[PDB]
Amino acid sequence: VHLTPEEKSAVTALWGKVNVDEVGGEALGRLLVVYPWTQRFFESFGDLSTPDAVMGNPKVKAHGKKVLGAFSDGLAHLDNLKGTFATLSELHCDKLHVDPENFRLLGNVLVCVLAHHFGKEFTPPVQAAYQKVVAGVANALAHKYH
Amino acid sequence: VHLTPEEKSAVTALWGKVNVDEVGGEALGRLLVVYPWTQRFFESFGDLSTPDAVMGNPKVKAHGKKVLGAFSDGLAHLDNLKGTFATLSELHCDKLHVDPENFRLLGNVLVCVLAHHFGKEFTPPVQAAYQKVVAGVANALAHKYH
Amino acid sequence: VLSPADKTNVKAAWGKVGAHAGEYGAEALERMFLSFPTTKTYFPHFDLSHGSAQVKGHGKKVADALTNAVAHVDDMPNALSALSDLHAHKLRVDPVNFKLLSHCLLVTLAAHLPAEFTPAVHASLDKFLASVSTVLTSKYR
Amino acid sequence: VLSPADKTNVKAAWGKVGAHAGEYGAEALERMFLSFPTTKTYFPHFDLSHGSAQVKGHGKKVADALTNAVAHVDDMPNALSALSDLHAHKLRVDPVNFKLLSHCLLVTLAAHLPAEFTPAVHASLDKFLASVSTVLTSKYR
Ligand code: HEM
Ligand code: HEM
Ligand code: HEM
Ligand code: HEM
Repeated sequence: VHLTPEEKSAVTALWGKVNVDEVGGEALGRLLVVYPWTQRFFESFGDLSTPDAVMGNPKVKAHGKKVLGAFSDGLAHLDNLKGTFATLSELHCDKLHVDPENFRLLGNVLVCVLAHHFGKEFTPPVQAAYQKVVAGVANALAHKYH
Repeated sequence: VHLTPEEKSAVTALWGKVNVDEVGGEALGRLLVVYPWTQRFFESFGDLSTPDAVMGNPKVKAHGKKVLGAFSDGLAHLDNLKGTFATLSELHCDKLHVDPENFRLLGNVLVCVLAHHFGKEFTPPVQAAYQKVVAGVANALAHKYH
Repeated sequence: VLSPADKTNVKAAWGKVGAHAGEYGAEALERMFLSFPTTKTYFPHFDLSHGSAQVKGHGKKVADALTNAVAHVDDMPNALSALSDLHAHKLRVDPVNFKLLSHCLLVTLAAHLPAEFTPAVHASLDKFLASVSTVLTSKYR
Repeated sequence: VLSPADKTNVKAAWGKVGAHAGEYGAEALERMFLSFPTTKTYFPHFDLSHGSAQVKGHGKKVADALTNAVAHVDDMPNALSALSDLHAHKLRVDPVNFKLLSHCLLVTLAAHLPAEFTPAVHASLDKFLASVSTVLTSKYR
């Protein structure tokens, strides 16, 4: 992913305001609620029977932290997403067999969560820059499929 | 794309029976009929208003011949599809902006045409081998998106 | 969304299928498991070998469900409500898998009924299976 | 297929758009054209600049069309038939573009209606827009 310096600056500045403890869980939780089939990959996570149960599930919040961490790792090295996500790609593709459309879905759920949190600050140009990032992350995660 | 020796033999045996003057046009024509938005990319081809018009359109038949030729070339270069299809990938992705799901659709329409023409010969193991091939071709065409 | 002509094409084509419905359903499942091995993960306890009586029995259930859907093409959500709950609520089948089985059903029909599998009928059948898929992947209780 | 809860959620959430229909629809279009520049190909003679009055006017039409869809949510193909013929028959819009606009509509609603955009309502709105998209990309006359 190549961002302009202006786009990287915009993305980096916003990400500095993203709650490390919560936003990943909100995004993972909404993935599970909005696209219910994704729950099949999280049998061991306990109660996912209702939207409230999903969003309050401690394991969803904890796993979401790891997911956000990976996006964070992507942001730190936009010129080497494939290298950064190589192990994760092996896991999600070769071991778990997650259909790669779902990678796109999670990226877009994250974008919705950023818009929700930041309101008017999440301008169309800021979104456009984040869309480059989440597409890059999804492509890197799906690398073992390509 | 890796094929077992048994798969390679079966793929080659079936392809030798393909009518190279017709099958590409049948595949391209059925794409245009079954997935009608794909017609937008072929506005200059004349009458596409009915299934009969599409299937009998000389430009559809002529262009299908080129498409089949690309599949035929791919069969001889299964270990280097990203290389072989680099020029075509730049055309379809960077110039034409064809969404890559359509590459998957065309490959599967081709599989349906082979099933139509060869019936009992198109066994489930033969299909499985061809699915590996058309997935490889779609992936190579989509490379500029990856 | 199916056109009036689509519904007629589907009814005529599936009618020609007739008593082979079960055999074709089994063949489509076999084609899916072989061509798209990830789909086997939904049947972890199944005998999935070639000629499996279990796969043959399941193919008949799939075909009979499609026959029901054809008979209720104007009212598929109501007709398929139990099956939707099974696939979308209980089994949580990823929607990509319905595209894979739908394709294998078309391949099976093309291989067995080449005269019937015209471009128009191909188009209508693809739309019909997409519509069925949308119902089975939806939770609407 | 929408559940009764989905329809309730959509009616309530979309109902808050009101006189902001043009504004929100225009913002969603602007988000789409900027984030996914390939979509601009469908509007070759439009002024697609930031703050364009033409995009503002088009945003109002899209939003009003969604209001129409809500008011006919149980019978959408008949209510949107003109829009289906435009988008599917005349313009031949690739279905992927509807996923892109739908996403940008969700982003716009999330940015403007923080209290409404709960996980449950998010889910219902996504299904609703997917349903509208299926109608607009189908040929069913
Ligand atoms: C698209 C961006 C995604 C990112 C950045 C991401 C990131 C991660 C990370 C960091 C882990 C932990 C790896 C480890 O502990 O070694 C993980 C595990 C996992 N991911 Fe994702 N993921 C993504 C998409 C998805 C999707 C869409 C699904 C399913 C629909 C999924 C299913 C799983 C599962 C099942 C695990 C293992 C959970 C367990 O430990 O039981 N991932 N992912
Ligand atoms: C998936 C397998 C596909 C293969 C193997 C393939 C192959 C080809 C080939 C060999 C050409 C001619 C290139 C040249 O003349 O330099 C071509 C051109 C073209 N392709 Fe495809 N293609 C595929 C998929 C698609 C799809 C799905 C579309 C969607 C509409 C598409 C749209 C076009 C167009 C518009 C042209 C140019 C036609 C013209 O000259 O006006 N292709 N393709
Ligand atoms: C045209 C699409 C489909 C139709 C008409 C269909 C129909 C059916 C029917 C009739 C049953 C039997 C339910 C019962 O009698 O209790 C069933 C069960 C099942 N289906 Fe499907 N199905 C479709 C797509 C799929 C797909 C794509 C998958 C996964 C790849 C899938 C996975 C399953 C599983 C795991 C079961 C339960 C098997 C068991 O007994 O353990 N289905 N389906
Ligand atoms: C929720 C989805 C959508 C809705 C509700 C919608 C609604 C509308 C409406 C109400 C109109 C004006 C109809 C008229 O003038 O009578 C229109 C026109 C149009 N739409 Fe959409 N649309 C949607 C998705 C899309 C998408 C995804 C695209 C392409 C990316 C698209 C491309 C167009 C074009 C090119 C026009 C005609 C513009 C012109 O030349 O005047 N639409 N749409």
